[PDB]
Amino acid sequence: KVFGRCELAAAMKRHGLDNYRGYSLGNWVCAAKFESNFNTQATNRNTDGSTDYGILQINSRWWCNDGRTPGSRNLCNIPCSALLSSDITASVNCAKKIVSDGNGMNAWVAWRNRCKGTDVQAWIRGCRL
Ligand code: NA
Repeated sequence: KVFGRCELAAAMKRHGLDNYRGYSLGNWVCAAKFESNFNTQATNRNTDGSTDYGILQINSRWWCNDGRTPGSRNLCNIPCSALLSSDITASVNCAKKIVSDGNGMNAWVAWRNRCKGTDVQAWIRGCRL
């Protein structure tokens, strides 16, 4: 599913991301846009053989199991497919673990290079939240 901006903001808010580990909701919307263009079905392979999955491009070397990333972990205890769902639950729950891990949102490269330090409230402007 390809979310609207406002529609994903609202889903993220319902699943408890707003101000999660101190990251306001616009952070999370901005990272979804630049990671996946709001597309729950985005995948992208990496040079290391791992793949990034779903709306927040979560990586198979550490976080989910895809059966084709040797030696990798599965810290979110889930199949990487389960992150491509129209229901964002699994993606949020796993993102909460990632943002906990020490590096905050810097885990997400496109957050760091396209959202950090910018006017991220813009991403929720106009939204009935
Ligand atoms: Na894995």
